[PDB]
Amino acid sequence: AEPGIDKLFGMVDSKYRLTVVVAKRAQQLLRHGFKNTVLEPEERPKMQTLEGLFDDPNAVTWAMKELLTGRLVFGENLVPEDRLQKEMERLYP
Amino acid sequence: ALLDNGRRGAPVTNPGSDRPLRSLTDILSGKQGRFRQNLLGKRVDYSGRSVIVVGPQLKLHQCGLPKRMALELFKPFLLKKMEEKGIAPNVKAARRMLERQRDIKDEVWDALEEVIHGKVVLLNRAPTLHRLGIQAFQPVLVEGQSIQLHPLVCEAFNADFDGDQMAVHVPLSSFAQAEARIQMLSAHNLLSPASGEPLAKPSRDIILGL
Amino acid sequence: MEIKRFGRIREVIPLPPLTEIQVESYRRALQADVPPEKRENVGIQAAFRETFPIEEGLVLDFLEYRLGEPPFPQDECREKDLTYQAPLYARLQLIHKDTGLIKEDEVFLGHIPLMTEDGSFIINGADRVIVSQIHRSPGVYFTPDPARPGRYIASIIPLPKRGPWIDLEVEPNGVVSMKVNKRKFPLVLLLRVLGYDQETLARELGAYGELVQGLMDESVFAMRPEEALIRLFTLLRPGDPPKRDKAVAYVYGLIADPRRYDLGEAGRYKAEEKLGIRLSGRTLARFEDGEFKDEVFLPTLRYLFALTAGVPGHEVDDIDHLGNRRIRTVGELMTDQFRVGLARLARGVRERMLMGSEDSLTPAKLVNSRPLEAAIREFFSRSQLSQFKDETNPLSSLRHKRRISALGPGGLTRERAGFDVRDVHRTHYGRICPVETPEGANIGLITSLAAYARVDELGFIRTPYRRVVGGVVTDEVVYMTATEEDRYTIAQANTPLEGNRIAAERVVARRKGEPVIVSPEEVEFMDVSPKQVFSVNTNLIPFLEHDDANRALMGSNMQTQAVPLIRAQAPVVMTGLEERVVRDSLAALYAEEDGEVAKVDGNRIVVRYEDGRLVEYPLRRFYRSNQGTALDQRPRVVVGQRVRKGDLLADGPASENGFLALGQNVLVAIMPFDGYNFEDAIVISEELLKRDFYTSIHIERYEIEARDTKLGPERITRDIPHLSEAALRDLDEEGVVRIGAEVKPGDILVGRTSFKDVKDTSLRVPPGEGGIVVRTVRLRRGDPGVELKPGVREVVRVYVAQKRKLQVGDKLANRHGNKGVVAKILPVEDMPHLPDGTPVDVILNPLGVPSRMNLGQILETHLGLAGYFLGQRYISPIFDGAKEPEIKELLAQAFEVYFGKRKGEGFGVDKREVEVLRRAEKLGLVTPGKTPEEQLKELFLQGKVVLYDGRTGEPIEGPIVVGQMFIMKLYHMVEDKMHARSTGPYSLITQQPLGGKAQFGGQRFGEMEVWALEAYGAAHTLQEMLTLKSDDIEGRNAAYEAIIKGEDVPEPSVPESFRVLVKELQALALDVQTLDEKDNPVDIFEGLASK
Amino acid sequence: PAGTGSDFVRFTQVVDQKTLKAIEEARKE
Amino acid sequence: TSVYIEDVLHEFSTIPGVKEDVVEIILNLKELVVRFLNPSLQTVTLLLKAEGPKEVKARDFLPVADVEIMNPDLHIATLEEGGRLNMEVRVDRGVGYVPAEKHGIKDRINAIPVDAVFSPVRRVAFQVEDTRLGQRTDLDKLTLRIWTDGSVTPLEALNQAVEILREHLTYFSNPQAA
Amino acid sequence: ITIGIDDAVIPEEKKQYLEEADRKLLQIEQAYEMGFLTDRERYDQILQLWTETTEKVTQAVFKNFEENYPFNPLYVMAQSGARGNPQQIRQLCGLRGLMQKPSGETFEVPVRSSFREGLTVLEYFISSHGARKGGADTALRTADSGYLTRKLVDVTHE
Amino acid sequence: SMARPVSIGEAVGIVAAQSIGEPGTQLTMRTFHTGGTQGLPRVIEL
DNA sequence: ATGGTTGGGTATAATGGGAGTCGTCTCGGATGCAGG
DNA sequence: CCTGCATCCGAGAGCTGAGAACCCAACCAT
Ligand SMILES: Nc1nc2c(ncn2[C@@H]2O[C@H](COP(=O)(O)OP(=O)(O)OP(=O)(O)OP(=O)(O)OC[C@H]3O[C@@H](n4cnc5c(N)ncnc54)[C@H](O)[C@@H]3O)[C@@H](O)[C@H]2O)c(=O)[nH]1
Ligand SMILES: Nc1ccn([C@@H]2O[C@H](COP(=O)(O)CP(=O)(O)OP(=O)(O)O)[C@@H](O)[C@H]2O)c(=O)n1
Ligand SMILES: [Mg+2]
Ligand SMILES: [Mg+2]
Ligand SMILES: [Mg+2]
Repeated sequence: AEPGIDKLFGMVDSKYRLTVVVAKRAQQLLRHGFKNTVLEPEERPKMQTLEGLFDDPNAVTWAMKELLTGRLVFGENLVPEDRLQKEMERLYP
Repeated sequence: ALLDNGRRGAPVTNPGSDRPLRSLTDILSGKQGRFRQNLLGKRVDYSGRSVIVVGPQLKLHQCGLPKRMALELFKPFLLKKMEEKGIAPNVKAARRMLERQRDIKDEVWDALEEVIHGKVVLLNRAPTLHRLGIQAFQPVLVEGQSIQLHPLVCEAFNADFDGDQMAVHVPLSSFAQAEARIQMLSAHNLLSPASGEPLAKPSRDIILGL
Repeated sequence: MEIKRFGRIREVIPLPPLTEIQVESYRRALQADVPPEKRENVGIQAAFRETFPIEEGLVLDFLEYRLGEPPFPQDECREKDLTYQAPLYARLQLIHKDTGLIKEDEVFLGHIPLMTEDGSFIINGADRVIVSQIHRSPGVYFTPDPARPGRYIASIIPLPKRGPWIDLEVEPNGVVSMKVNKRKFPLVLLLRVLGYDQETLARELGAYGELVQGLMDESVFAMRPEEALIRLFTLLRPGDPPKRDKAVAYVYGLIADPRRYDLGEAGRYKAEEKLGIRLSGRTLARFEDGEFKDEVFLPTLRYLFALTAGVPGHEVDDIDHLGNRRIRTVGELMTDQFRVGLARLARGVRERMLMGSEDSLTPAKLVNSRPLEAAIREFFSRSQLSQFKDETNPLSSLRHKRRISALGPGGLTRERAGFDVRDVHRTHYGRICPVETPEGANIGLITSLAAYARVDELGFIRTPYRRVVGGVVTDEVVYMTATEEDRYTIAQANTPLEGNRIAAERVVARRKGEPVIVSPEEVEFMDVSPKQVFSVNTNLIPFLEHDDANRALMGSNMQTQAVPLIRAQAPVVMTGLEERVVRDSLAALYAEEDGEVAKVDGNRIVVRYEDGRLVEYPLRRFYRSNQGTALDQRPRVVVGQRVRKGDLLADGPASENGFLALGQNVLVAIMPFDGYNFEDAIVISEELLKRDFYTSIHIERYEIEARDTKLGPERITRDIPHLSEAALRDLDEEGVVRIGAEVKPGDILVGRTSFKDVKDTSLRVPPGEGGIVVRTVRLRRGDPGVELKPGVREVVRVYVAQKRKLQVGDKLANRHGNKGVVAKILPVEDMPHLPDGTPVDVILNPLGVPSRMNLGQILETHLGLAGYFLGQRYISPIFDGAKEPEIKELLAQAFEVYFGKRKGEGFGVDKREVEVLRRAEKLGLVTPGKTPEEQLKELFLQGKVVLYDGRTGEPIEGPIVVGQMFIMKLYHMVEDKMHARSTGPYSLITQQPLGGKAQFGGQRFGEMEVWALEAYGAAHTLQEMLTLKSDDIEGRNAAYEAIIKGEDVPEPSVPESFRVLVKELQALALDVQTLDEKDNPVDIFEGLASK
Repeated sequence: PAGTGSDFVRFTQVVDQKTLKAIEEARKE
Repeated sequence: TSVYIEDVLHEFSTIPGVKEDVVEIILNLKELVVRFLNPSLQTVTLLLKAEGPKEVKARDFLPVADVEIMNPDLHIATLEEGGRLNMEVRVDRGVGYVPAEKHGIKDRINAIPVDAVFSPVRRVAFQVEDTRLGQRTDLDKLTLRIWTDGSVTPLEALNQAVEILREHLTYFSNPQAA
Repeated sequence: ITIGIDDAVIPEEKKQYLEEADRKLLQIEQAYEMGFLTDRERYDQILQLWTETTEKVTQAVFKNFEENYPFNPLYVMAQSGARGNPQQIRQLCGLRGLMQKPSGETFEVPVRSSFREGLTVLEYFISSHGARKGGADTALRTADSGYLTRKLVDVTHE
Repeated sequence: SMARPVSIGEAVGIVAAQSIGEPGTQLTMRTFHTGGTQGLPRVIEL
């Protein structure tokens, strides 16, 4: 099972809401090249190859771990989408 | 006859045959018609099928996937990964390399292992009687040509190992992967939606030993 | 190895030729070698005698026919894609009615396909089999009325497409009404046409009471038979003018014309026996002197009335009784098609006769033969009874030739067949196998002829019985139908005998299918053998009496799918039928007479017979069967060897010294193993692969064509642009790959260039295929016997072979219905082994036994252990063979060998053996108070040995069943099934991915998969499946580009199938329009369809 | 209109703490 | 490990004048037991030339230095009058079971790779028996039974097995932190 | 865990249970040969006698397994729920019992042999009717059940 | 399937249809053993 | 300027066709017939 | 006039894999 799946299921009123939040966070992470993450380098998901440890390329794992950290806010009508997108570009080129 | 062939009297047939001509209504309706054959169900890309064998060493969330099957299923991601590395100068060269079996090298398998990291695939056995006839699994690349299935999901699939075959599908986007990993993962579906009783539970040899 | 055989029943007669149902039937239909003066009136001779004479004056009369020699041999027909056939010639005479001018001519009517020696046909270069069809026999039947109890319905049924079914029923008002062509009308008018008065009916039917009073009608009777004829015609054909001659012709053709109405010979016999009358012909009524006379109508009315009155000696008819159901063989079906073609030929001949100068008319000019070829060719290429021959192994072909089908033209339909016609009838005993049938929608509709059964000349299956008189069983054998069988008390074949007298006061017998116990005096007949109850395939399962019928069905079916192996062995335990099976399949080679072997080669044997005549037999080597298996014959004699008549010379495929060899004998242990044999999976040793066990040879054929195009011809050549020599290495100077080259997916087989100034259209190895190129064939235009399609200049075929070893995912099975895929191949050091160091080869899970109830495999394993240690093989006939005490005695001898071997070398009992014996003492398997050797012998007599674990060296805590088992490899191999696709070809109209592995197609995500995705709430995955992966053209293009560039896949659009639906709804004059939130139109066609 | 396609859940937004505050700092102006 | 036969292009063919086809000949050749007298020697090529009519056995191979055939009576082929057999058989050192599709060894163009079963040991058993010594009881007596093919004696195989086990036991001597 | 032919233990009481039955049958025949019984009642009493005898044989088989061989492989499989039910175990050990004609009515004589003892040809042919009928049942009812499922989906999908 | 209150948005109609249909496909009057208004027809009638 | 394609004409007399299909079973609505 | 009662017609019947007149003359197209 996914780690902390019970916690994630208990953090939302509907499991489909959790799926939507995870997918949207993963899209945000993919767009900005993992520069907008709330994880500090020691918590970054790692992947093992012959060359060595690198960052985990899967964005869904990153989004799920970030949701476990609890530093993300989700809800209805928090911020207008256009302003969010413009700010995301401005902070992360 | 043009609108509805074979309604009143003898249907119109082509000379030298007794097969009735297929009118517009014949196209529209029936089990073979447009609605049921092309709209409520379709043939899809990024899919395969193979014989299944028992996977006793697998974990509940894992399935054994053949190497060549994974190569064909994840080909675009693989092309991107090999272009990013130094395996091929550009995507066309990578495709040309992958189109000839003897032109495949060692590092492309490592690139493939990089590609599928964390991703899941969908396994389906016909007939899909309930929703647990499709389940999501993390693929472990194996040698050979047979899909390896966990013993504890066979009862949900109603699968045995006397010649059964299964189909494999690859969800593409972040939304589809999140849905498969959160909602359709095998380790997240342990109780029956019909009765609430456990459906992934010891059976056959496990019960016998315990 | 010494062969020991069990059983006490002695068989008086041998099995009949197993393919005679085809060979004899076609020989009788053709009558090729019979001089024309002594030809009987059956077969195509009957068709000629029935179609002719042609009268319309000029007359055309048939004299005789002959069949020429085939233009090409069988091998040439197979190679050049021709039909193995013989030319047909007919000698005809054109006669003037008055002048008497005789014009005699031999006419070429075309070609008739020829049945080979084994009973198959070569149609367009492919081997085909015609499957026999079971149907309701023609005749007169009486059935209960379902709506009204106490009432009965009479039916007259002719041959298929040879007349209408006619129904007779006593209506509630008492008026008897006959239905023909869906028209109820009183029978009294037809009785009047037949020439029956009030007095005649009263005398012939007076006894039966009020039914005749209710039948009576003076208005019809007062009329003359001519007026009755016209009234009948205008009742049957409302609107048509009531001309006297037109009505005469119509009624004559309906029931009285031999060219239209035809009760068969079987129908005539059935009518005569049921009605107790003698029929003059095969039709319902006779036409002489411009008048109709009855033949069947009055007897059927008498039987119907007597049945309704309850007169003794008249019964109802069972529709599924095998005396009421008959078999049409290949000859009869071919003759029917020939008759249809001859009818077309005669119709054309009459058309041409009624035209043209009568002086310039000759026999040759009148006959246009084309419809005859049309009928025969359509039968032999398109009929569902004409099937692509199954030749995975010789037993497959032998099974296919003995199949009986209820489907086909003029048969039942798969989806609407009820339980009644699919049930094992009591009359199937000894005629149709109750076990071998296909599972699925075809259960009960396709069956198999029993081993001893023979189809008679009328089409009824007969089975043999021994005559017993005064309680003494004789050697006289009588072949009887179900109707004849119903009249006697028949004893079981296993009735104990002393000499040939029945030595038992109580005899188990059958009376009309009911089991009974009778005294020996009451016995009339005895069964010949238990073998006669089951088919050939079911007769190859030893210990069948210990198997449940369902798993026996599975094993009998799966014996057909076994693949020939390069090291095939005959079973350790046989039923005694393998030699006959291999002999009757014509797969091996036998000596025609006593002689001496002169030359032995891998492809040739020269034998010198006593008459000084040298005979050379070529050996068929590495020939691709229809299913891709390689069939070769291997010599089994040396130069100078003395051969008697019938002695084996060369083994065929799946044969070992003249015995059927479908698999291998392996050492098996029945125990669970680490979950690797979970749910019917099988664990094997690598040592099997080390000695090339379960290794098969398979051949694949690839075809390419170079043809003519309007933009320029295609050319097969080596000169191809834009490829390096690394891809051009193996092709020879003609552009075709050289023999012996190893080919892998992506390699070129035949190079071809097509005009665009040329582009590559070469033939390459498909993914997952390849092997060694073993054959190449080039066919060009103009070579003798070649008939290419127009526009095609040349064709190239390449035959590539692979040697397949056993691998994970391959299917194995035994003869008792146990099947499973190999799930794990273990190294030899990990397999469980005997105390002497011998490892087992196969580990089977015991959990498959208790619910399947096939205990025959356990007994086979015990006898195999006995044979393994005694070094011998066994013959165990079904229902008469080895029993438990005999197996215990054999196991006692085997244990003495198996333990004296260890005792002579100076070894006692192992410590692990002692601990296992103590545990088994707890289990109650051995008796306390005995020495370890006594307890080991005790365990051995139960088929169990002490087994050691290869991983640890410690014993398995309990004794384990170990022994030899015969296991076959099935053609379902993972190599042929593994398939995957990312993107590929799409369909023309729906723009959806194609289907099938050969087309590089994709898997179907059907309705129920969509239901499962909906039940999961995975909206986005389902939308991806519906649009981005199937038929959203711009969507799938953008998705592929985004993945190739590293972005995420875009949003989907409307699938093309919905646009197709909208366009097709517009074609039906329906305005389907998509609207936005304000009910304003939204254009999903982007403006490409707006003026 | 079920699961993640339901109107009850499919309009959910997600944002970190850093971006959320400065969007208010823009509104606070 | 490899076989080359004259005027033979692949393994699925026949040779005129020879009773057995190539597949059966290779099956027969897989039973050949060859002993290398020199430990440094890695590969050898045995030459066979025969003309019918005769029974070609393993003894008909041309002699090679430091190479012995342990089963000269092994039947290879049967030749009639007019048949000829010309073979070059490459034999290698190795370990384990290596299929032909893995190594794919070809000397010439028309050579046929052969599945190699390198293990010279045919069968191994061991027996544990009751023994004692003075006052101690329930002691073990071990007996190893080894059947080989003659290329390697049972004692040599036992010594190599002991050496392998000792070398593998050596590996537990370098702890590393995780 | 393994399965041998001796693991299908046949209880002794079965023989007794058969012989006693062969007693009662005679009585029934007598009660019909003298006139105190009609045809339907005789058929029904024979069927009831045989079904009760089959039940007794099943009870004896499982009682023997529980008392003498608690670790017997078939018994362990049936008790643990791994594989098998009492009816199949009885068919392996005690007796198959009554069989049905294709019309749906029972035969008068039962199959008194188990699968370990081996059936006779007549008994095998008698059981073939039920085997074929079950196969046809599966083949022609699975379609009706799938049709019902489709109807339910099209009525509740919203 | 989760032993907790159902989440808003669950397609319970499809789940109900599958739950009713699945046992009928196999276990209702699977392999029948020939040994010594009912079943599916009654359910379809209802 | 050539083939390829299209339109027109034939004169003893002729005057209403022909294959086919009969082994499903239920269920629901539309409907004509019987009674009162 | 109403009603009920046989009668007739139409629409269903699981999923996946694979498999036969001839001739003559004018006329547009390229
Ligand atoms: N959903 C589904 N699953 C099935 C089905 N039937 C079997 N399974 C699974 O497969 C395992 C092994 O079953 P089997 O041991 O029976 O093996 P098989 O592959 O079915 O092959 P066959 O023994 O039939 O050999 P054949 O030469 O007759 O095959 C050629 C002929 O078979 C028939 N046929 C072959 N292939 C299929 C197929 N894919 N689908 C349907 N009909 C098939 C067909 O009529 C064809 O024309 C079982 O346990 C189940 O999981 C089925 O109907 N549906
Ligand atoms: N037409 C079909 C035939 C089969 N199947 C599927 O195949 C399985 C095994 O049927 P099967 O007959 O192969 C064996 P099973 O009944 O499990 O075996 P046993 O009692 O002898 O041990 C069924 O449970 C269905 O899921 C199908 O969907 N459509
Ligand atoms: Mg199965
Ligand atoms: Mg099963
Ligand atoms: Mg099947």
